[PDB]
Amino acid sequence: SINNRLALVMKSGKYTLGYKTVLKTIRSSKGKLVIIANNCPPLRKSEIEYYAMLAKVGVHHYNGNNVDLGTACGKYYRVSCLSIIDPGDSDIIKS
RNA sequence: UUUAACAGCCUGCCCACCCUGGAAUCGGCUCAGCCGGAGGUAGGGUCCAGCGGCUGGAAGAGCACCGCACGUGGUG
Ligand SMILES: [K+]
Ligand SMILES: [Mg+2]
Ligand SMILES: [Mg+2]
Ligand SMILES: [Mg+2]
Repeated sequence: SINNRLALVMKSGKYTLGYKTVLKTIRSSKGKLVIIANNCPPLRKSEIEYYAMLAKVGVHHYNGNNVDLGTACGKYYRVSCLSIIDPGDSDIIKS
């Protein structure tokens, strides 16, 4: 899994959690990798992927729901999707 | 010791909704709940209810009281 690599970003890299900020980072091209939970709304999932394809940003489908993804990020709330701005330590390379 | 339908304007309950923004030292919140990265708090807006407010209707009416005549005037 990517929980170990994702944990490193939470303390050494730059990221935005949530659907509204993820679109913002894709619009400004600050996002380098987008991670989406498996229970994300199907329409929202397609919209994010279309945005990422338009901005030439890689998309990773997380193996877990928004509850699991939020826990992986070390947060006490659900996260449907997130964007990584600064990888920090070998997250965008091996994905 | 009063103020109808109706007409215009204002107000904008409890909710719902929109924009900005991005939250752990978690916070907001009800009598009770409960709500928030599926975007809270906060700031600024939109909409909805009315058996709500103002004016018109409408004081010319009604009521009370005091007169003059035996209808008519005044005050509130
Ligand atoms: K009526
Ligand atoms: Mg608000
Ligand atoms: Mg009046
Ligand atoms: Mg009168």
